[PDB]
Amino acid sequence: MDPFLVLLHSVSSSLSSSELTELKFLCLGRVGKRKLERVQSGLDLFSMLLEQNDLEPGHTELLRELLASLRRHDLLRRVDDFEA
Amino acid sequence: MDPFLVLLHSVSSSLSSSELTELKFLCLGRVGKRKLERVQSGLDLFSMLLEQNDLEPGHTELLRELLASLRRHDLLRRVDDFEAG
Amino acid sequence: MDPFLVLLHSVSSSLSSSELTELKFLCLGRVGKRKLERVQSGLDLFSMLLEQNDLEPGHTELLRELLASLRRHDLLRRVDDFEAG
Amino acid sequence: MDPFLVLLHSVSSSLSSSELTELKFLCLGRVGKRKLERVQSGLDLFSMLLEQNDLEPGHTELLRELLASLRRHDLLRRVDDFEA
Amino acid sequence: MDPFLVLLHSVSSSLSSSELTELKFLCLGRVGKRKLERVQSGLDLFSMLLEQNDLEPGHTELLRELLASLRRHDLLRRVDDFEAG
Amino acid sequence: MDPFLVLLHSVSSSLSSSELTELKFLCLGRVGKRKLERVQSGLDLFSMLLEQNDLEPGHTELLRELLASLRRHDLLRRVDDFEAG
Amino acid sequence: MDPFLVLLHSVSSSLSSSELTELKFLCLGRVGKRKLERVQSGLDLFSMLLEQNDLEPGHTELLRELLASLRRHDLLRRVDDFEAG
Amino acid sequence: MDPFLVLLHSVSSSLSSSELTELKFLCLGRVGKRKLERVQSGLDLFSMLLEQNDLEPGHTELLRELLASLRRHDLLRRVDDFEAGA
Amino acid sequence: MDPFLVLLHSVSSSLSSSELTELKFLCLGRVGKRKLERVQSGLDLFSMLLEQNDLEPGHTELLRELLASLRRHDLLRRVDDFEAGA
Amino acid sequence: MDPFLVLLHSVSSSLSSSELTELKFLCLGRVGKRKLERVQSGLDLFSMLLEQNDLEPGHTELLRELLASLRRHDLLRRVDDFEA
Amino acid sequence: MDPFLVLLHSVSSSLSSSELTELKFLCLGRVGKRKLERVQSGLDLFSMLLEQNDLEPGHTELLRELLASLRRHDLLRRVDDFEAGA
Amino acid sequence: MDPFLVLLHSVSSSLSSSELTELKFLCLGRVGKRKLERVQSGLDLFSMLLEQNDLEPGHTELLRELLASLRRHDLLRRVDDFEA
Amino acid sequence: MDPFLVLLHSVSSSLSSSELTELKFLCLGRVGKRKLERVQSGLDLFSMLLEQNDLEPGHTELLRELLASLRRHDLLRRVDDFEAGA
Amino acid sequence: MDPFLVLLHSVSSSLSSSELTELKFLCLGRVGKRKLERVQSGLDLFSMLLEQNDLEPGHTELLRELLASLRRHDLLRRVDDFEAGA
Amino acid sequence: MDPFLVLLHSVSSSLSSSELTELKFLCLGRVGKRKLERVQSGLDLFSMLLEQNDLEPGHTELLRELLASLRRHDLLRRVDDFEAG
Amino acid sequence: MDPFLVLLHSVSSSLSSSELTELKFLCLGRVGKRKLERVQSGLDLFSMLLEQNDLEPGHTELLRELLASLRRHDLLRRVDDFEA
Amino acid sequence: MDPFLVLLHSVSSSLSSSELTELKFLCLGRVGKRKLERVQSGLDLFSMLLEQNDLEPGHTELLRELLASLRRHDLLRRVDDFEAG
Amino acid sequence: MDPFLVLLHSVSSSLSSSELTELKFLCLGRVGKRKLERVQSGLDLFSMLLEQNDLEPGHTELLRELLASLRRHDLLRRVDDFEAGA
Amino acid sequence: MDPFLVLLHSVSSSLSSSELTELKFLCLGRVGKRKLERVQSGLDLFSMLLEQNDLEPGHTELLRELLASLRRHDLLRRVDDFEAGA
Amino acid sequence: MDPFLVLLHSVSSSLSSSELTELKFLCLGRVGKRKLERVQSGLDLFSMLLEQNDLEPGHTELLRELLASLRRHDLLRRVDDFEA
Amino acid sequence: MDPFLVLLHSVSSSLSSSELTELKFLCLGRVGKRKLERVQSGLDLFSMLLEQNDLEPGHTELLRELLASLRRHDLLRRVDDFEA
Amino acid sequence: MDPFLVLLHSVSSSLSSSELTELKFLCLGRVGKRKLERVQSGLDLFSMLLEQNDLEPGHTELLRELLASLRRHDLLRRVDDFEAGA
Amino acid sequence: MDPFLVLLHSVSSSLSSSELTELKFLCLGRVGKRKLERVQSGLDLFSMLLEQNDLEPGHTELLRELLASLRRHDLLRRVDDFEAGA
Amino acid sequence: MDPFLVLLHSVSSSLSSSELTELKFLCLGRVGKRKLERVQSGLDLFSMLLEQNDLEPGHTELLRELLASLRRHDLLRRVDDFEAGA
Repeated sequence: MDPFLVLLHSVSSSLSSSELTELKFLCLGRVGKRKLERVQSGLDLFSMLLEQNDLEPGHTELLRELLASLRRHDLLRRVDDFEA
Repeated sequence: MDPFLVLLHSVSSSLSSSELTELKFLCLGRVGKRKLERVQSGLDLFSMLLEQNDLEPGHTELLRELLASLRRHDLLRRVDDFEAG
Repeated sequence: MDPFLVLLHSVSSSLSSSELTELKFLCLGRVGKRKLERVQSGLDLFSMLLEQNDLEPGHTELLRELLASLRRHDLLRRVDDFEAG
Repeated sequence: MDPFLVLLHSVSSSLSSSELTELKFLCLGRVGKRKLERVQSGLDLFSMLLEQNDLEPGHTELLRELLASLRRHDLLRRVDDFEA
Repeated sequence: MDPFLVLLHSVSSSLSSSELTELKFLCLGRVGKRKLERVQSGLDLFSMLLEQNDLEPGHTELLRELLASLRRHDLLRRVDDFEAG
Repeated sequence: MDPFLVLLHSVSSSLSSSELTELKFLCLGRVGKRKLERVQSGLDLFSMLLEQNDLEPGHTELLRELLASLRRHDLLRRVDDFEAG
Repeated sequence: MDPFLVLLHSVSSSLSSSELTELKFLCLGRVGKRKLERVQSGLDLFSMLLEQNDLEPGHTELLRELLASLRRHDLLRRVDDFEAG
Repeated sequence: MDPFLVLLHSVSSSLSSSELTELKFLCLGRVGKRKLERVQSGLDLFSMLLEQNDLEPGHTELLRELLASLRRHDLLRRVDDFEAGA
Repeated sequence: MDPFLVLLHSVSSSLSSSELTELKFLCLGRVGKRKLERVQSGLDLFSMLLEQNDLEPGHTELLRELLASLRRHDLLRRVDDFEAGA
Repeated sequence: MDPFLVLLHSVSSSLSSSELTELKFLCLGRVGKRKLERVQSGLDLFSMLLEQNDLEPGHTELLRELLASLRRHDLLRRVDDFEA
Repeated sequence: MDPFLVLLHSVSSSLSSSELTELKFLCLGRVGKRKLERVQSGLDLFSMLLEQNDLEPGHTELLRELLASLRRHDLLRRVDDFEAGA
Repeated sequence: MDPFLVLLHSVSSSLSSSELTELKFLCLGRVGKRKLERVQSGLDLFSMLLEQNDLEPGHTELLRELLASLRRHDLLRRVDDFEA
Repeated sequence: MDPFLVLLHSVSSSLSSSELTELKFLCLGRVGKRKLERVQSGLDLFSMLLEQNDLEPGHTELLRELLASLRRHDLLRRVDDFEAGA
Repeated sequence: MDPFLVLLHSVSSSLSSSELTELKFLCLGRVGKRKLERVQSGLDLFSMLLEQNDLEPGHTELLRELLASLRRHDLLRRVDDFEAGA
Repeated sequence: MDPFLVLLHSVSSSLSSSELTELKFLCLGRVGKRKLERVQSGLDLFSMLLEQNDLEPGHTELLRELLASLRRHDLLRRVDDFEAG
Repeated sequence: MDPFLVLLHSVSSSLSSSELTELKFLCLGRVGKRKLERVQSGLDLFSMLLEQNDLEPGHTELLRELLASLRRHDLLRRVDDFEA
Repeated sequence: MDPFLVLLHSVSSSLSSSELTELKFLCLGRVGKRKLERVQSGLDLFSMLLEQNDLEPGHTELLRELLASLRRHDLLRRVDDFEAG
Repeated sequence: MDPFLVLLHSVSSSLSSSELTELKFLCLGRVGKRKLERVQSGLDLFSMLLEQNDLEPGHTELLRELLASLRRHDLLRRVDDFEAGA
Repeated sequence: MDPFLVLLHSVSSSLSSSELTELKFLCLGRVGKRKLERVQSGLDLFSMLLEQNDLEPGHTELLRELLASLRRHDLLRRVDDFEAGA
Repeated sequence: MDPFLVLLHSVSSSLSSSELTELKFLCLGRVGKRKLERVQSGLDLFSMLLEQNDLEPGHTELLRELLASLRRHDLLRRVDDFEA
Repeated sequence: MDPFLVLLHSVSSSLSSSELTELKFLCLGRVGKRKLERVQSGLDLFSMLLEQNDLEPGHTELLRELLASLRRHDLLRRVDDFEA
Repeated sequence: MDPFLVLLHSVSSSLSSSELTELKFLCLGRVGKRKLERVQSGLDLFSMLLEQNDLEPGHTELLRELLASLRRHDLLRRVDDFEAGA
Repeated sequence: MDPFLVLLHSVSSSLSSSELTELKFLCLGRVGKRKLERVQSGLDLFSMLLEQNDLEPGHTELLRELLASLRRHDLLRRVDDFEAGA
Repeated sequence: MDPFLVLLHSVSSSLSSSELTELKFLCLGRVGKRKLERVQSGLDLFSMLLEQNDLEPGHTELLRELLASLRRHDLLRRVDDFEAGA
């Protein structure tokens, strides 16, 4: 399997609904309003960002900034362990 | 390619379901019930209005009226930017 | 652009869910149960009443009676303003 | 053009699918089961009833009864306007 | 117009979805499983029962039993009104 | 005209596609595959059965068995009315 | 030219293929199987019936029976108009 | 009139093209190819069978076998009715 | 002008080729094969039957039987009209 | 070159097989069966009608009736132009 | 030149083979078989009728009956013009 | 190239199947059932109307009525451009 | 009348042109080309066979072989009936 | 009528769409993809299984295995009742 | 009107959501997860149990055990009354 | 080798049966029925026309009229090339 | 009658159009294209194979191979029944 | 071989049925109905237009107009390539 | 009579029109064009070949080559049976 | 025997009836109608041309022109082989 | 019937919708987007993976990885029992 | 195997139904209404655009504009890789 | 037997009706219209081309061009094998 | 019979309609539009490719490319087994 897809699945498995709403608000300017209605979990948002080339195996600045804004410093360690 | 179609696509891609329902209610007297049953997004309604000669690159009064009735003042800026150029 | 539809939309935009339930109860003897099951907002009820010729641009008694029963006196002023002009 | 055909087309243009199903149920005793399977809009039903001499430019009682059973009075107003 | 079909249409117009599911459950031994999958309203079930010679203008006992099981005593009054006249 | 042909035409005019498919399956052991490929309505199947002497005015048992297997008790009444008179 | 041939041509010009197949089935006892294979329109069948003395200007009962069996009550009016006037 | 020729004419007047093709195939070992090329109806085949002494007013077994093979049980009744006239 | 020849001409002018072939088949026992080869219309067959005394202006049973076999009931009316007129 | 023959050729050149069959049915009481079996185009039927004095340069009523029965109103204009 | 012979030549020049056969059949009772076997054109039949005193310049009923039987109404106009001119 | 045929081809190229069904219904009194069974596109209907002298370069009222009944106001502009 | 000549006439009266052609081909090694050119019916061939003593009221083997080759089994019955009659 | 076909029709009239899809998946190794594309009810699959000699009046193991895999123990009773009668 | 289906309908009409969830948990080992996902009332579960030959008119042991596990002793009286008669 | 006979042979070598039938119909008033029965190709008709002094090396109007009536414009060019 | 021709007729009477197309494809290297164009049923193909001496009353390997490739075993049973006797 | 016929064959080998029907509609004023009934591919229409001198090796305006009406801009390039070489 | 003629008659009795056309094409370089116009069946072609000394009761190679070209392997067995019988 | 007569026999032995009719038409201006009525094969025509000194063993131009008109280029090779 | 198809059916009949969505996400780089839209149950995904030669009776590593990623350790026991 | 067709197939294999609907709306002015009704995947639209000379191996501006409008920036990388590789 | 005639027969045995129609179209300038009506197979066209000296055993360029235009590359190999064998 | 035809039949028996449409698109530049319009199964496409000499028992590269493009790796195993076992 692709180590990146496993990392994204593990990250999305550890979020609640309120953090999903905060992420949807923070991603307001990049994704259209019609598409944001269909987002019910983190996997859909990650798929859209992957399709728009906002997230790549090697370009993880946007994900790091979003996690820092959510004040979740335990998932950043997982991201860093994957990168290293 | 035809800038009017691009503008209509951009306007349509920024609506939710409730606003589409309000638009369908507001356009009740111009489109028949059987045709209105088949509308699932804004593109279909815009296509019907284009066919009936209600929307033209020079006649945008109906679109402005509908958008002002929906209280969406950010799309009116896009329409004004298109017409200005 | 029909102003009666605009007035109905504006009136429907100011109701909550409990008032909608009260209106559905009050209109129990005019609309069937299966049709009432599909009503989620005021626009659907107004569409049904328009179809049954219970609500007309010249006969607005039923709407006034419903609003008076709901103790909503700020919407009767809008109805009066519409029928004055 | 014949005004009667225009009136029938205008009436048929304002029906949904559920009302068509109700009309097909109500016309169960006059049309056979093989023919009713080919009806997709009101035009086919009106053509069959025209062929069987149930609808005529002078006799419109069956249409009025069906429209009264569907509780559509705005269409009955159209029929009254045509007759006058 | 056949009055029996009018009565059946009027009865079917006053049911909800859960009562339809209960009626489908109660008719498990008379209709096959493949045919019950296509029933979306009461008209289809009534048509099937009419074809299988379970419902007749002179034989209305099964309909009365089903209505009594659903605890709808207002529709039984309509059935009695039809039969008496 | 022949009453038997009128009866067969009346019976064939009341079937649908799925019932025709079921009849074609049930008549697998009497008609060949190449001949069954040409059957589009009930008239063709009845003509073939008439040719093979499986269906006569004095012998209507196979038709009764097929109709009973389709659970159509409103056509057996027609067959009984024809035979009684 | 002969008012009868014009009437027959007018009647035949208003039939589709399914009605032709129904007529061919109903006329199974009067015309042979080899001759019925050559029939593609109503004119051929009418010519055969004219030759066999089944259809005459003074005897039109079989035509009325066939048209009644097809439930085409508008062509019966044409036949009446021809006979009356 | 020969009650046999009338019967043969009546039988031939009730066949289509596919049944004629099937009969021509079944009669492949008795008639030559050049003669079978000229057959367009049942009469043209019955004439050859009469000439070759395969079909007689008292020997009708081949006709019954062919009709049974075609599964036409309503014509065997006509043949039986003719035979009952003796 | 013999009313019989006019009647025979009128009857012969209303037949197609398939009816002629059927008539040729039905007369297989009265006319030879070599003479039947030369028949192209109904006039030749009527001439041969007249020569062999099968058809006379007073005896017309064979013609009616053939016409009934062909199921042409509109020519039997012409024959009846001729018979009743004389 | 006779004007009438050219007109008949022009009229015959604009018909299909179904119209030929309808004309053969409509001309059933005037021509015998044996002769009608030989007709494959309009020229043969026109020749047979010419021989029987049904069609002449001064009497064109039968042709007009046939064309009116076939609902071909564009050839009646040609006939009228020839007559004028 | 004899006008009657010119008229007969004009009439005979406008016939086909089937019409000649029909005329020969209709003239069966007047001319013998052996003499009818030699006829290949209308001129021979007209010559035989002239010899038997059946066609005369003024006794022209048989020709009219034959032409009416053949349904040739355009040659009757030629005959009428000949009679009216003289 | 006759401009009228080009105009008719352009008009027919912009219709769908449901509009074709409505057009067939609206012409019930002018064309017989047997001929209407063989119509699959607008070209056949236009050919029949051309033959019956209902549609000619100087008379285009029936086409305007049909297009107005179908509520297609973008093809009436094409018709007007042709006429001018 | 000679019964043998009557039998030969009856047999020749039931043949067609193609069968005559096949008979001429089969009799190629007994008659010359110039004589075979003159044969138009079966009587001419029978006469030439008679003159050469190939056909005798007691020796009918060649005729039987020809008829068996043509697959005409209904004329062999006629020949057998004639032989048993004597 | 044949009891086996009646039993198969009765069994087929008691299945929904999900069960049909599961049966189509379970019969993947015996029927080709193009043929499985055309199956819309149970009769279409039973016909193919009958043609391939996987289902016979007495070889009912595959049907029982499929019904056991679908966990339908009310139809196995019908199968047992059918088998016990014979 | 099968007395058993009526009994099951009456029993199902007297349950709430928590009891339905408890029954779904207790029936974990006999029904698959994908099918238990679709259960919304007692009728759906009873249909599956009837299909798998676990519940029969002569064998009501599993139903009695499930009812006893919920401490619903009033419904056991209904079951006993049905069994007695 | 008279050029006129060669030209007539070349023209006759390019006609089918239907065109021959049309020519026979158009030449109905100039040649008798008994003579027209014998025509099987264009050479016979051309010989019959030559015998009656209707077709000459100087007077070819009838040939041009017939060819124009058949709508064959590639043979009129051959005639023009011969004449010039 | 020849037991072999009857067997071939019985085999040919139980094939559809698709199987005929597959047989024509499989017999591509034995029969020419112009002759394969004229084949409309199985009888023509069997006649051609009989003429080319590929099918004989004692040599039936090609027929068995073709039937095996079509996956029709009920017809191989018929061939076995013929050969066993 | 003639380049023009090869070009026409190549153009005709790239059309469907609907395009052929559209061409038949667009060519209503140049070819009669009886002739247009016989057209089943583009080769027949090209043959008729060649006979009427509407299509020539030096005059190709009608073909370009038809191809522009059908909106086929890939075949116009083939026509231009043919014309450039000559 | 002569076995070779019987064999040739039997072989020619099993051909059709298309096979005769193919044989005429294949024998193009041996028989002149004026003589091939008169051939209507195989007997005429066989007679011509017999006259030209291409076919003899001991030299049958050309016939075998023709039959092998037509792919008629059932007639080669008849030829082999004739050759082995003598 | 004379080689010229053998060559003429060989040439005549390869012509059908239609080619004979075409040759008779082409030789219309040299032989009378009554003499042409009696020709049934090429030998008669060649003998008639021989009597008139139109065909000689040193002057074969007419034969070459006739054969080239019939488009028989395989017989011209035989003629050339005889001449060489 | 194949012990492998029975095992796959048993595994598929024990999954819910959210697990199916997660499995669809994890197979993003092996199946195209157009084909993943038609997947409504596990049987379709298993059929696609069988056709692409990703699942065989001897190669069960991908299924084990997916099941371990879903944290379903009760189905891995079924897989092990099948293999043993 | 024409790399351009492979690229178009790969691009079409990565779209869904909604994106196809938006593409159909954006290509509203270049394809007629009758033709757009027959489009069920990207291959049909690509075929029409290839015929109308809007897509060529050297001209890919329209495809890039459509992909940019759909906001699919991963397929533009495939297009750029194809262009750079060739 | 002449190898060239056998080769032409083999080539003609593998063509269908549409290819024959295309071949007739491609030879519009070499054969007249009256002669092309009588062509029903490839043998007639080959015979005409042989007569006009367009097709010789040593000159086979036109046949190669026609077969290349039909895009039938499985027959060009047969032609090459014939040429290499000689 | 031929092992190659059996292999092609087996490969064609395991395709659906969408894969057939994709194959038709991928084979756009090798077959004409009018010919591609007549393809309803894989057998027709394989027959056309066999005629054009694109597919041979010794050359199977195009088939492998097409199958790899459809991402069907279970049929490539069958192709490899055929090539290795022979």
